[PDB]
Amino acid sequence: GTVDLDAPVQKDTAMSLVSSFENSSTDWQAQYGYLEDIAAGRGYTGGLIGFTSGTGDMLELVRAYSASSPGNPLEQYIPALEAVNGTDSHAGLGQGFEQAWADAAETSEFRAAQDAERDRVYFDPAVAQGKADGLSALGQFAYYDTLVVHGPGSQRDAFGGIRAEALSAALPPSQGGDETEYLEAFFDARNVIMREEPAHADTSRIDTAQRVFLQNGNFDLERPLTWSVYGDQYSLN
Ligand SMILES: N[C@@H]1[C@@H](O)[C@H](O[C@@H]2O[C@H](CO)[C@@H](O[C@@H]3O[C@H](CO)[C@@H](O)[C@H](O)[C@H]3N)[C@H](O)[C@H]2N)[C@@H](CO)O[C@H]1O
Ligand SMILES: N[C@@H]1[C@@H](O)[C@H](O[C@@H]2O[C@H](CO)[C@@H](O)[C@H](O)[C@H]2N)[C@@H](CO)O[C@H]1O
Repeated sequence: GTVDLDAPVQKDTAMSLVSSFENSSTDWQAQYGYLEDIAAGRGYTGGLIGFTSGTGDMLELVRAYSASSPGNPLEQYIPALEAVNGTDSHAGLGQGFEQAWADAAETSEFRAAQDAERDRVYFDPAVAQGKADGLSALGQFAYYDTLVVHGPGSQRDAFGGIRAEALSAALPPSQGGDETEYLEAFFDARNVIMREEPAHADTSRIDTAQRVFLQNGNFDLERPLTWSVYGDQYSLN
């Protein structure tokens, strides 16, 4: 490879790939207002990368939004988000919270808060670890999508654990290993974890997208790209 995932065109391409996986649309800027309980046990899932009320990151996002934009319509729901954190309960939230999310998503400031939380927790750590492992943009993207779905952490079902399992099977480029063999190992490790949860059992984001880019040798993740997820085809010129 020759460019990292954080280059401006590659980053935009990354956001469109993840929106195709999360919302079945390459129009990633239409997804800041997404808010749904997809009934997989995480409560509400919201925004560009599926921040959730069950796992702490929706809370972190709304707190940061409230620091940067006092009095916004989500701030009053901070106590409820604190209370349901760690559970999939909607208690204290409901239609008023769903409407306040919709309202906040029309503003620059909420969109900026989502961008910041995405970059601090998920995207910039994927890029930094990819580069430390000697990976191309496509490798960096493999790490980013893993962080989006599985989150950070060293547990076997989080990004750090998936990466540890890959490293046990294949050396990364930074240690002399071949990138293709490393990413095939990484995708194999990730698919094991995906298949352990019924909501993640469909691995097409890997098998008919990421693996395709690797097969094509598209290490810089350059356009034009074509891929499928959930049996639907997508293209980015
Ligand atoms: N065109 C539909 C096709 O969209 C659909 O597939 C479903 O699409 C959903 C939106 O992308 C997707 O939901 C996301 O799932 C991920 C994986 O858990 C979550 O992280 C997101 O929060 C969800 N929004 C479904 O998983 C996916 N099955 C399909 C119906 O099955 O039919 C086509 O006609
Ligand atoms: N958006 C969630 C994401 O939060 C979650 O991953 C967890 O994130 C926690 C806080 O960021 C972290 O402490 C924990 O170790 C992660 N596994 C994943 C997986 O539950 O789901 C995403 O939808």
